[PDB]
Amino acid sequence: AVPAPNQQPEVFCNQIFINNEWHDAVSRKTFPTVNPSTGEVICQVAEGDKEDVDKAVKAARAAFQLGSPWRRMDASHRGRLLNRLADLIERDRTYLAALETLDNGKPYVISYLVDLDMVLKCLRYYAGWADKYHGKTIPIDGDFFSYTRHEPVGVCGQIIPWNFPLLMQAWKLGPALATGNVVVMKVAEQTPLTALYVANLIKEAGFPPGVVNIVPGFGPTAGAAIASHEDVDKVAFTGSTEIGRVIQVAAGSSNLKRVTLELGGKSPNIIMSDADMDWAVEQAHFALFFNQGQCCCAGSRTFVQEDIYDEFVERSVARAKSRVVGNPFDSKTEQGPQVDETQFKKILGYINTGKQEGAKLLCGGGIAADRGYFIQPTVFGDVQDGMTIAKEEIFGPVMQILKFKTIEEVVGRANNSTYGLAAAVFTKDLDKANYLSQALQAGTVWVNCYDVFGAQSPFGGYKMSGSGRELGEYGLQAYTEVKTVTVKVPQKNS
Amino acid sequence: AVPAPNQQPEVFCNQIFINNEWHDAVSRKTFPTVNPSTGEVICQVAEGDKEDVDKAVKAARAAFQLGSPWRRMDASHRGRLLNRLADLIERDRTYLAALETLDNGKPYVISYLVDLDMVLKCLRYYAGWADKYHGKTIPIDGDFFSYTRHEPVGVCGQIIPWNFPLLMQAWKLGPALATGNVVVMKVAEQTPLTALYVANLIKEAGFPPGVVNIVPGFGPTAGAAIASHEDVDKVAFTGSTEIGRVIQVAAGSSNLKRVTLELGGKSPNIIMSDADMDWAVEQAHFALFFNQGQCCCAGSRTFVQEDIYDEFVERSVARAKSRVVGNPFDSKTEQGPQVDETQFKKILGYINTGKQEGAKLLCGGGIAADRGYFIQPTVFGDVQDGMTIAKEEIFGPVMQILKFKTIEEVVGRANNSTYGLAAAVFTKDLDKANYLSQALQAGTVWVNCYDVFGAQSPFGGYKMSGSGRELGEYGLQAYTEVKTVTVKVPQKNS
Amino acid sequence: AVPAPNQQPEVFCNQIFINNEWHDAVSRKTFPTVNPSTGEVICQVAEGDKEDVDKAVKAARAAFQLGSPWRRMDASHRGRLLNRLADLIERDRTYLAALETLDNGKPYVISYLVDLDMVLKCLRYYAGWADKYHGKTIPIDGDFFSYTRHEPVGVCGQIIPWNFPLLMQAWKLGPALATGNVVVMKVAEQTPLTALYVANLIKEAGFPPGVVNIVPGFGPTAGAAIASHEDVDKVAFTGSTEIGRVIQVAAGSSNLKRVTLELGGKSPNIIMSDADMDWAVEQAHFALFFNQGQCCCAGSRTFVQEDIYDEFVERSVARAKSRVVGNPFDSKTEQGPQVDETQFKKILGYINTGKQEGAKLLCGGGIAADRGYFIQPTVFGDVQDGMTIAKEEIFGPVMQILKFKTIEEVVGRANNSTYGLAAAVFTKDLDKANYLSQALQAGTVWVNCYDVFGAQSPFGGYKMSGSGRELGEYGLQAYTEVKTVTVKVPQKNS
Amino acid sequence: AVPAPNQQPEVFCNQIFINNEWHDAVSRKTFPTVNPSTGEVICQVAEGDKEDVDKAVKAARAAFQLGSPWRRMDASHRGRLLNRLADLIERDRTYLAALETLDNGKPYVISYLVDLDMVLKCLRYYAGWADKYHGKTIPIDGDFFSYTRHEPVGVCGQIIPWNFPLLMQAWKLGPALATGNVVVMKVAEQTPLTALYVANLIKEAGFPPGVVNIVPGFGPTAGAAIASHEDVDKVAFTGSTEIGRVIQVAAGSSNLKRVTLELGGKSPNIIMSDADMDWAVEQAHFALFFNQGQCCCAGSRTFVQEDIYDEFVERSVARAKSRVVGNPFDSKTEQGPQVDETQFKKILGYINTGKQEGAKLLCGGGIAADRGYFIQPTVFGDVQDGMTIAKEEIFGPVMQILKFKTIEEVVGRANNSTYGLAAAVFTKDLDKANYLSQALQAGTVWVNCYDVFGAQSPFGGYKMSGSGRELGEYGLQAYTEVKTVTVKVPQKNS
Ligand SMILES: NC(=O)c1ccc[n+]([C@@H]2O[C@H](COP(=O)([O-])OP(=O)(O)OC[C@H]3O[C@@H](n4cnc5c(N)ncnc54)[C@H](O)[C@@H]3O)[C@@H](O)[C@H]2O)c1
Ligand SMILES: [Mg+2]
Ligand SMILES: [Mg+2]
Ligand SMILES: [Mg+2]
Ligand SMILES: [Mg+2]
Ligand SMILES: [Mn+2]
Ligand SMILES: [Mn+2]
Ligand SMILES: [Mn+2]
Ligand SMILES: [Mn+2]
Repeated sequence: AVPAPNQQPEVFCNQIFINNEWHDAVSRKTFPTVNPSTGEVICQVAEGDKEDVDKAVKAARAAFQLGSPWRRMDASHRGRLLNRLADLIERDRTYLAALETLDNGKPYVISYLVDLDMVLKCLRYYAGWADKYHGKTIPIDGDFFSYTRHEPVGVCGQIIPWNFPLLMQAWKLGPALATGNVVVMKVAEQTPLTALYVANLIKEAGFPPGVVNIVPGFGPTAGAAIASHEDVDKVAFTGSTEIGRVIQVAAGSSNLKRVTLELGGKSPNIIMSDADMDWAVEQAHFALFFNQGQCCCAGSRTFVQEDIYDEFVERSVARAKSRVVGNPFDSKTEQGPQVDETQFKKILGYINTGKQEGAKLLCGGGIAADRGYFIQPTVFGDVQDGMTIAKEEIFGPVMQILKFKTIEEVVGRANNSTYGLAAAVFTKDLDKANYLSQALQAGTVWVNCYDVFGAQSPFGGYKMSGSGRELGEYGLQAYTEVKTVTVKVPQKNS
Repeated sequence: AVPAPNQQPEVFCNQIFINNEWHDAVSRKTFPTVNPSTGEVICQVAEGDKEDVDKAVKAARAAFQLGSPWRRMDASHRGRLLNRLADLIERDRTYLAALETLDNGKPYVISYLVDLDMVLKCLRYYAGWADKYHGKTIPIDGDFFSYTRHEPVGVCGQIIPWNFPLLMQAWKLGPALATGNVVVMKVAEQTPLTALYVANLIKEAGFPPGVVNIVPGFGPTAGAAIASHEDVDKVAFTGSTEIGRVIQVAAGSSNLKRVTLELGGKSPNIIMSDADMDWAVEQAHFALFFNQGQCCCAGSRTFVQEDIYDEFVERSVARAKSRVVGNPFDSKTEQGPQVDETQFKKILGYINTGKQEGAKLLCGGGIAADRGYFIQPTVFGDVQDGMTIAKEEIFGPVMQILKFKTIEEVVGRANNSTYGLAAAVFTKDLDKANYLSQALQAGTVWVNCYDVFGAQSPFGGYKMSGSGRELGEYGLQAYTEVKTVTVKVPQKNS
Repeated sequence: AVPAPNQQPEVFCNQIFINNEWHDAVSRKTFPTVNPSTGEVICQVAEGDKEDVDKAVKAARAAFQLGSPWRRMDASHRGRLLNRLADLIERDRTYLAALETLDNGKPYVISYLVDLDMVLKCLRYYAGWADKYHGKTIPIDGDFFSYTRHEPVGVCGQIIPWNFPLLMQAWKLGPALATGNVVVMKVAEQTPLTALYVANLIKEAGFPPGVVNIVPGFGPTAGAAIASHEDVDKVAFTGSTEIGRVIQVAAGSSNLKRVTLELGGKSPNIIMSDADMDWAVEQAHFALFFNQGQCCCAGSRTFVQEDIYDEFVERSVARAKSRVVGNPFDSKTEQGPQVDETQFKKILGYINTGKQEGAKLLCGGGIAADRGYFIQPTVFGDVQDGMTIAKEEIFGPVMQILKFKTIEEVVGRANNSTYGLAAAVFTKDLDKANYLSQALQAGTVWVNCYDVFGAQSPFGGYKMSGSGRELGEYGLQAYTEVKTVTVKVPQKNS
Repeated sequence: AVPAPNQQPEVFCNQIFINNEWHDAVSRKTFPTVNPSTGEVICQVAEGDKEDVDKAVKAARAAFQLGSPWRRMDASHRGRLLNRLADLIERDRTYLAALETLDNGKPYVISYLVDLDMVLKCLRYYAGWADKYHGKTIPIDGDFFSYTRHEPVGVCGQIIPWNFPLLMQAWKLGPALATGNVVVMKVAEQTPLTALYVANLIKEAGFPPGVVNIVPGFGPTAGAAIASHEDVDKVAFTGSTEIGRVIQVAAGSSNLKRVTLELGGKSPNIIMSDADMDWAVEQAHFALFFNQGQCCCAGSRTFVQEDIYDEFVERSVARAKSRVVGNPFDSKTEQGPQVDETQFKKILGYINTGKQEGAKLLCGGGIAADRGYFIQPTVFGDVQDGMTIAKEEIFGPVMQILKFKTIEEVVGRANNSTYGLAAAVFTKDLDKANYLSQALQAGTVWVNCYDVFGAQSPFGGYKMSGSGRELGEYGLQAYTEVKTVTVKVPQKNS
């Protein structure tokens, strides 16, 4: 039961957020943000650059000074504040769900039922962690009392993508704020609106000035400024593997700030012959087409056992063909437009490469509307490992279906990738589930399911899909600076 | 009561260690390792470079293959092997203590009682972690069974310094091997002998070929080869902040391998007026002069309250003057020579800089012997924050003594550094100890003691002194790759 | 600045709570609950017995059945429910604060600011734990995948006292509900009203029927019925050491249900000569006189160093004499009446005993008003260890001041008790604080403070003061049953 | 590879172990220990009673005094000693393996390869936990520094059974000693020899006097003295559910000492139709017949799905018939004699009762030899839930085979028991394994395996099979007393 959306939600925030105040970029320059469904401009947004980031870092640093409201605040109260933020977000759930769709292109029903639900669940999860991330008392040798203090890492720079604007923001603010840090966030230029509105709610929730600062702008400008800043203690990046490299290099070249990376992938979805056919087909479809295929953990390599290959392919094609593409605000819509023109063109480029390489085009393969960035649900069959569409992240509605024979074989092929963000196994056999779930070199391996995210279960990648983990208790590790205090005592006893 | 050392221990290992075999460099080239006490060459060592590193990485990769002896081995048995290694090291304790001194210069009494004790204690500590670093079963939403697998990160490249050859090796091998990883270790060209011998013991301990591979050689050559290798999953470096940046840069430019850094520092030792004078004076002396002042956490900025300044300085100068400098094999010797000519010259350069800037030279200040790299225990009084000797890591027997008035003042001054490896507070007052230990931005804050390391308590830096932590349970984080496995279940129940 | 209290709150709940419904005792019997300030009956309450408890256990058991709403409910949602319960309690804070005073006698200012604040904090704290008490994935030998499920203990019987009605209820419900258990609670016959109203809010909060059942009644009847019940999986009791013995015996004689006990004590408050006099005096007074001295961890043994003894005693008597005793609803009141006539008489008996034994009565020692159960703040000086008032829990406004000389002496004397719930050390010296906090055999040692409770810090007794802990992460251990699942896999790897 | 056993090992220890010395009972009385294979007396053993226990408790209490060798010892050193004890046991493996069989009756091959291997693994495992059971630093509200100290519980009474003499000793000594506690152990009168010899090794290993005291004797005498002792802080019992209740009552009646219990069971071994027949048959045989059927977690209720019932029974009967019964020192021997005459007769009694109730006797059913306590491997078919042999712990070579149809059916039938120690599920289906492993109310659920014990995985019972857990990290909870130290600080900061 979803409330009726406002298909033209008003924009109240489009500037730079620093010290709980709205500012225009120092240069006074702005950039337009487009509605991917119409190709039309929504509004103008403050284009932050290095000088703006510098202002934000100074505000954050200030808020992190020993004896400041944020440093002196009870850990339990940070939990109250995070829960309050979640309440304000839920209060404006219908509005944000619409604004998310307006700016991003994803179906409103999904923004409402999936996106914001996961935002609330994440913040509320982390509100619980606020006063429970214990340090330790250590049984060190000699007459000493040793213990550790789990302190905040300090000023954290958080750079996020455009595929899940609100959720990606939540995945960052939740753990950072729960551990007492201060942030300077760089939202994606393609989808800055929703995160900016949340900042208004952060001020309403009562978070002290400078605790959270949002700088909307471009990557090589605002982004690089954060990653290279001499006073940024930590940087958390989510985006392309390519920019992940740029981020780590910048950290090493600057002040050696701690780094975590949530990059891309080419996750294999393995379908064994003893799989529940209906279930595997519907799930494999979701595994790839979810969020216009714009998901890092997209099951873009569907390996199907040869015995059930034909039937699986047949049903998959049928399901893809029936997938309703259209205006994201229409409840009938299963797939909206791609985020922007650049992405739209890149996907079309890959589709063309798929055909050129000899991949069997089974359906779709072209534009789905003469307005907006709509692409037809595309399916390629008989894909080979060496093919470009089987190695590179397409980030669109393009499905690769490969055929395999043995379990040993599929393990090697699934693992022969520089990525390793996710993986999936569909089987009814206990031994096969365990054999594969252990053999697969991926951050997350789903069995008889896909895209199952839990604020309590960590998510991150193996190899070049990233480093470090988000969500769960693990998501706190990167936002903590450990201090050992070893005190001399008159006489130590057990 | 140390056993009689063999002042001229024979060298049995001087090559490259790969697959439990000794190999000459592909180029057949060798480099000499010198005895800092005599300036004479001890022997020739195989000079490993990129091609040799590639041989080691291939060996380690092979040893990490699913189904291999190392991957199939019980975690508990890894602990057995680590305890075995420890036994072999304890059997050859006097030999290794002597060889350590021969190649490093540090007093034999210290190599035996301190260095090798801490090696044994670190290895035995981690042997216990081998089968206790549990993953988790998570209470995720929906009908799913979610749990994490704490897998080894993979091929770990480990680059270490020369100040504590054996100890630094242990600090790395302990956690890496305890978690089931394989390594390619690059020992310091100045002190490669002992670590190579330990490799012999690893083979005798029963570790499978390729699990631990050691490549002796230079930094820009062997070291950079490791940090830039496309098949090294993680890299752990300990050394200068300068090279730390090169390491992180190389990681980002290559395969995005995980990185932890244990860099240098300019640690402040704070002496409050209510401190036990005698203890503070002796501890302060040890805090700086320990290991010829060649310790990362050396208390190179001794802040003393104005009320007890004069007396503390007087007593400090007296203690430095009586510090016996001589042949490291002489039981009377408290301080041996600096590791090499480069360090020798660099320290002398800093001493000259101290004088040039107006720092009051109180004692020492020059060469202590016409043979070997001996430098006199030097003390500078009335040091100011802006002076070079008050800002840069001298890494030699040079003590800086500064005067302060208030506790708020010393906090700001102590924290006014791009370093933050350690710190110390000497006071009898409960409130002062707590206030200071909290306020100080250091990775380890010692209260009424200094240089108290515990295999159970984490060690690492804040700011540019590094990232990550070694020792304790934390030492295991960087050597684990988390895998979330979420399985679909008929119906989840609490 | 507390809201004006309704000095005669209306009672809405006075029956037995089962399956979210109100029932009269099967016997139809009722018992009166008295207002200790007036001695007048407030109202009648349903007198539950064995048969009523049998109904409650059946309801609880039913709600705990696999597949039931409560068992299927997401752990995160349990958190939501607990946070909701907390909001309702806060909504009705002014009413509940008043009712707590009317039924218990403690000052309204304290019920509002202290009691209810701690209720909220406890509940919100535990709401956070709901989805974070992870099980483990274990690195067992051989080809097996071993892990542990942290399941609910099941049906938990919870018996609580009357000194902190609301608080004692929260400390029991928070951890139990957060872990997914169902409870059958037996509230103290002296103060049953507030807990009954909270049951109403539990229904309003949305907790499934039978998850929380509350049976008001007497101990030998209702309490024993729960303790000896063949279908209660676990019992958590808080009360006198006497009854704790009865509870553990009952559990052993019945179904071997798991038991944890929070009994009484005779906690020592040690005042060293270098302690801040003003602070020590005010704190020691609070340590004993808090909640009319009706606190399990009251510092009933104030040890003061001989050099500052006379001064401390003099100030203490002055503080006790100025303590305003009166109508708990009058904002001027610091001390209300004892809970009931039984306690009133028991305290009077202890006061007479103290005089009889030769303890120097310094002030008070008699009845404070001719109506209600008010007793004058009493102070006994020169108390000796063998004295009864120095060994037994008085649970009334009767302070015992003992004199000591050395620190070794006081340690032995403080530990010479069968109790060991809490202890306190007042000193400015770092070494004294560490020496004593380690030496003292007490569940909680406060340094330079008293009665500092934190929903995140455990609380429990050493020796006969109890077993198991409450609050903190520790409070969840007793509400969890661990299940090890060891699965056979094709080939185990790290 | 099994070394040749000494069929008549000499006995060196047969007295009471207190303060590292051997004592005769105060009464000078002794009791005989019989060789179950011959019925002949091996030797006389000191008969400890209350007065002896009192001596042992006084010795243990002394060794636990603050400032004592054991209390001051480094946690890591405790680990050294535990590993030392393990080495000494391995040195005397062959001897202890023989003496274990001589006194217990189990096959020597099993005593060597299984029993002593598990002892060694348990000890070495816990040696590792010595310095890793961290306390916590807690984020409490207000200006305070709160942390917890994980202290030893104190004097621990440990009463164990006779089925696994050495192993049961290890399971108790490992966790207790690793946590710094002192023990008073009451070994089974039936098998006291081996435990007394290990006491010798304890002294040789270097454990301080009074740390481990061993009192051989009877239950109602020595055992009850321990459980009822006013100075025993905690009791850990492993035996019959019946005595478990006596133990808990004793603790409640005395000083409210902490209690954990490892009682018996009537564990279900569920074989679904899709199970690997050969494997299920061989494992089910092992599940019951292991250690002459004298195992607490014995799969005494073998449920088999109707479709594979006949085949399963046929094969099981054939396997039971071929099971070689004989002299435990003969390599061919799979099954030795029962521990003693009492068990021998009790088991025969149950066999009679089984026939009486209409259970289909398929094989065995009587005495296997006219000397010693040998019983034929017995199998009963068509067992019904209501039968005595399907409800009571037989603790002998008597197999119960029940037939079932559905999975929902088998869950309720398996759970319909007051016991809940273990359970097993044999199936190839992933969903069935997870459904059953979650549904079964057992402390341990083995999937496609049985009797898989891991020092790292917890073991304990649900319901009346016990409370608390042994092995793994959990095994340390019962041996730790949590102390919370809450210190006032000038100003708390994150
Ligand atoms: N924090 C410490 O423990 C520590 C250790 C060593 C040196 N220092 C500082 O560094 C100075 C001396 O240099 P050093 O040799 O001791 O340290 P370093 O940073 O030069 O080298 C440490 C390790 O890194 C290797 N290495 C060198 N260049 C490398 C490169 N480009 N890429 C990869 N690896 C490389 C070296 O061979 C060695 O194994 C001292 O004067 C002192 O200021 C601090
Ligand atoms: Mg847009
Ligand atoms: Mg050298
Ligand atoms: Mg009352
Ligand atoms: Mg016997
Ligand atoms: Mn981009
Ligand atoms: Mn260098
Ligand atoms: Mn009572
Ligand atoms: Mn018995």
